[PDB]
Amino acid sequence: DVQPAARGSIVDRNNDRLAFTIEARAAERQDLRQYPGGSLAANVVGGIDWDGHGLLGLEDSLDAVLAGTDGSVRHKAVHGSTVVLTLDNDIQFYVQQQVQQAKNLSGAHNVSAVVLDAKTGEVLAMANDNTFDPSQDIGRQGDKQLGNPAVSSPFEPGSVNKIVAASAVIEHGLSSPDEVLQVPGSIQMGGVTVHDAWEHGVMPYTTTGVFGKSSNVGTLMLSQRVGPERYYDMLRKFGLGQRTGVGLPGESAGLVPPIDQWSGSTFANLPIGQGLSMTLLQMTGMYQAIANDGVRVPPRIIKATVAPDGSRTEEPRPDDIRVVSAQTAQTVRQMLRAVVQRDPMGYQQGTGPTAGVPGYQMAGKTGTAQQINPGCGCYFDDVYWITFAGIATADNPRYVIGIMLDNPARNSDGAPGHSAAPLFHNIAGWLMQRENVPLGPPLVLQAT
Ligand SMILES: *C(=O)[C@@H]([C@@H]1NC(C(=O)O)=C(S[C@@H]2CN[C@H](C(=O)N(C)C)C2)[C@@H]1C)[C@@H](C)O
Ligand SMILES: [Co+2]
Ligand SMILES: [Co+2]
Repeated sequence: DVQPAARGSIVDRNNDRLAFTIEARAAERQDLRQYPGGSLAANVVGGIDWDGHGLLGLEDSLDAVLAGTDGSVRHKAVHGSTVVLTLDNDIQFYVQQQVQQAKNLSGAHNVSAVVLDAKTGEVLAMANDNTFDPSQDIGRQGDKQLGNPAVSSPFEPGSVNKIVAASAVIEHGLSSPDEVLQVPGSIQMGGVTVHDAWEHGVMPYTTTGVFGKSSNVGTLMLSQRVGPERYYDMLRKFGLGQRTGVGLPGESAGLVPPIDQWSGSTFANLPIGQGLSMTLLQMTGMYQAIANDGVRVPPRIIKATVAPDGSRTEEPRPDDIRVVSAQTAQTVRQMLRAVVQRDPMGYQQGTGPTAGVPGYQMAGKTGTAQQINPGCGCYFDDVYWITFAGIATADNPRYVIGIMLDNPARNSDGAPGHSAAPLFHNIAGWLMQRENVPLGPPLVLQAT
C-alpha cells in the first residue's frame, strides 16, 4: 500500500557526490546512505539516523527537501530533491587535510578554515580538524568533532579585526596609506592603558605600517579620528553580530556590544579585536567585502536544488551590501600587502611574511587574542586564539581565506611561534598553482 520516496543526494558544485542512497535488503527492503568521501565535508553534510532521515548537518536541516514524501495507492510519491552545494570537493579535501595537520603540527586544541569565492561569497571550503565519519556509528565517535565550529563557535578575533579600522579611516578620508604618523609605545584611552606588543619610543610608522606591523597604539589613534559612532556603524556594515544566513544549522550570531552600552573602555578594545566575538565565517566574510571592491555578499553554501525530473533551480542570490567604496577597498587590499612583506633589515617587514607567496600580491592580516579564563571571569595571560585572514590576490581577488587556531604551542607548520600565516601560505599558494594563475616597489611601513 505504501510507495516510498527515494532520498535525494547531496553533491558539490560540480555534481561530485557527497551523500547518496542505494537500495538493499534486510522490514525487508532497506535503503543505505553512502558517504564515499568518508569524513569529507562531514561537518557540513552531517549523517543519517537509523530510519534513513537526517540525524545532523544538512541531512537533518534539509531533511524535508532530501526525503520527499511517500506516495500511496492514488497519491504519487514525491522523491527527494538533490541538493547542490557551493563546495568544491577538491578544494575542500586539500583544505580539510591541511587543517588536520596544522592541528597536529601546532599543538592547537582545534583548527578551522574557510575559503570563500571572492566575488560571490560562495563557500568553496569549510573545514575543521578531527571531523567525524558519517559512514560509521556516531555512538562510537565521542572523541570526534560532530558539528561545524566554523559557524557555531565564536571567538574574539584579535588584530584581524583591524580591517574595520583601516576601512573606516580610508573611507571617511581621515588618513591615507602613506601618511607618516607618530606612534608612542603606549597611550591612556578611555580610562585604560594600551601598549604595543613590543616596547618602543615614538615610531614614525606610516598608516600602512600601523596595520603591517599591527600597532595597537597606531590603530587606536586612527580610530580616534573615526569616532565611536562611525566605527560602530562600520562594524555593523561588515555584518558582525548578525547571522549571515549561510544555510547551515547551528549558526551563531557572535557578539558585538551595542554602542549605547559601551563602558569607558570599549572603544579601546573593539578596534584591536578584543571585547567582541565572531564566527570564522563572519571573519572571512569581512575580508570578502574588501576583496569584492567594498561590496559584501553574505556567504552561501547551497548553490541549487535539482527536482526528481532533473530540472534545476538556482538558490536566490543574497542582496549586496556596500560597505566601502571600490577605491577604498582597493586601497585596503594594497595596504594589507605590507603584512606579508619581507625585509631582512626588519624595518619594512610585516608580522606575517611567511604568509606571502612570491610572484603574487597576497594580502592578509595576523591575529592573536586572549581567551577568557573560565574560573576568574578574566583574561588568561597565555591562552590565545590565533587568526589569519587574507585575499588571493590584491590585484585580482579570487579567493578569501580565514583561519583560526585554538591556542597552539607552535606555528601551523610546526616551527617555534604561534602563527597561522604558514597555513594561509600553503592554501593560497596551492589555489594559485592549481589554476595556473600567472605571476611593484616595496611598501613603506616605517619612515625615518
Ligand atoms: C593583534 O592580534 C594584537 C597585536 N598584533 C599582533 C600581531 O598581529 O602579530 C600581535 S602579536 C605579535 C606577533 N608575535 C609576537 C609575540 O610576542 N608572540 C610570539 C606572542 C607579538 C600584537 C599582540 C593586539 C590584539 O594586541
Ligand atoms: Co487522497
Ligand atoms: Co611555500
